[PDB]
Amino acid sequence: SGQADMIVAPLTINNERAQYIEFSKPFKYQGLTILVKKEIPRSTLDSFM
Amino acid sequence: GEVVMKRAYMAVGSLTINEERSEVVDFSVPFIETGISVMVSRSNGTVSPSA
Ligand SMILES: N[C@@H](CCC(=O)O)C(=O)O
Repeated sequence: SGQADMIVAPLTINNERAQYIEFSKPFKYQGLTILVKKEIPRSTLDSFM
Repeated sequence: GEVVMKRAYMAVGSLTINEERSEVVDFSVPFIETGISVMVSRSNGTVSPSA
């Protein structure tokens, strides 16, 4: 819409996106991964029983 | 050099994008990431005392 002349941000190069705007050569080569919560081992006082 | 001299349209292969080539030939989007890496044989593992 002309509000911004550039997008200096983590914009992934998509097929649908690239149809309308013109990207550049990537800075970071990366994909998608899953972030989970590390399983904290909780211990009680009667764990030996 | 065979795209520079108009001998062909595209050069499909293991060509890496870099500034020197991209100033003389048009490169498409990288369809696979590569770069520079060092390959060596594995070292001899040492078991730390107090294990
Ligand atoms: N793939 C490289 C050659 C191999 C290398 O990295 O030395 C190129 O297209 O120029």
